[PDB]
Amino acid sequence: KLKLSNTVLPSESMKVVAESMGIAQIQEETCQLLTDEVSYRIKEIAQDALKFMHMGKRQKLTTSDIDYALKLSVEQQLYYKEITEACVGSCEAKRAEALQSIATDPGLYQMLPRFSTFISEGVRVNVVQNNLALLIYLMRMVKALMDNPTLYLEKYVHELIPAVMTCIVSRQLCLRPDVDNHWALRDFAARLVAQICKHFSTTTNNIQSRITKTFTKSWVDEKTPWTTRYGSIAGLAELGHDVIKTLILPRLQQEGERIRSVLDGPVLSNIDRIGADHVQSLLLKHCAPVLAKLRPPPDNQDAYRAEFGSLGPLLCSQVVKARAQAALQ
Amino acid sequence: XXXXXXXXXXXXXXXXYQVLREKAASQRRDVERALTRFMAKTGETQSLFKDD
Amino acid sequence: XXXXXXXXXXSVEQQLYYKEITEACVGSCEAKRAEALQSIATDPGLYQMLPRFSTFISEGVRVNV
Repeated sequence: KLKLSNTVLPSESMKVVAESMGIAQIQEETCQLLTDEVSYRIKEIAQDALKFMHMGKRQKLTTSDIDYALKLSVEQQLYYKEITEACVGSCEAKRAEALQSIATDPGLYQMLPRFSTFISEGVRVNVVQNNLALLIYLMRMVKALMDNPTLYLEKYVHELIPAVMTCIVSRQLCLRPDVDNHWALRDFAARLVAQICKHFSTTTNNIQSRITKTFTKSWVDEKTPWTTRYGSIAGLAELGHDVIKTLILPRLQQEGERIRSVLDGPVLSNIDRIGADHVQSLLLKHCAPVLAKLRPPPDNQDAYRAEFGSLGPLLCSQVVKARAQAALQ
Repeated sequence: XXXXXXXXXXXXXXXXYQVLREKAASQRRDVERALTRFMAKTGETQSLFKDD
Repeated sequence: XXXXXXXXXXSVEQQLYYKEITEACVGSCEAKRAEALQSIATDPGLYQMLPRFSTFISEGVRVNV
């Protein structure tokens, strides 16, 4: 890492210094070896004086040291700044006022691309961070974006839809208990999904097919956590009538048996237990009315036999409640 | 040509000069009044009439 | 990073063919009418002047209802 060559004085200048006294005609190698030997003595006396002044404890060498050694624009990002800061901070009136602001904006766009981009990446952050408050904040933000009758949201929707549906995913990585119902509150976000697609299946028709295949691959398989199954069921639930009539009806009974296996056996996966419990809540108190239309309302115990026991007769009881709600008009 | 040959679509000229800068300035006015309404209902507020 | 501008499913040629289809659907001359009818019923492989065609055909249905 270091190379210490011999500092050799040029022998011709040494011959000049020699012949200043007028000695003789001198060859080169003699003066070369003389410069070598004098350099060895100079560097040895230098090592001696450095040992002196590193025992004299100063990093400088004076004359006396070697003498003793000789004893040998702007408003765009302004608006963006304060509305993002109100979007993050929990000033609750300022929260709701920002939401009504976004809902009541004539001609707020061109902030929309940066807006949605923030929404997407903040979603990814709070997926990693699992802060449900920021999640419902972002969902209200999306709700407000939806409620402009000026915002042609179209071209940017492809950023929202991941940012929506990833919120219908995450790998149960919050704290448990109340978050389950907050998972239910994320189903509020699932409401947004239908409130997307009603305005945006206008495609070379892509959107509903996409989301429903996604929910399908979610809903069918095993190795599927209760966050995933729960939220997928929620999104299909918000899709509405014949989605449930056609799609949830078939493996209704099989996933009911999945929950029956979650029932009646082990105890201490109470995440999974109360998860499947308000799954049952989703199934019953969203899936009653389509059978209330289809299946005629005799034969409660037979409907339990026709729909794997457990939903009955609360299926039929909720069907009686729904017939009462229909006749209430 | 209606079956065999094809063409190319650019489809967005939109180059109407005075209309363009009308769009931009109107949008600037929008962002003005938007941030005004926001910090209007946000911070310490005093009015012109009573309770506006 | 501004992306390249889009291009529709159409060509300019076949969208003008589509405009001929539409204004023959308007068409007072019944020869132009029947020409349009045969052009609809026997252009297989068209498929791409599909839905946009049929979509605000249905929208025109609503508006003229």
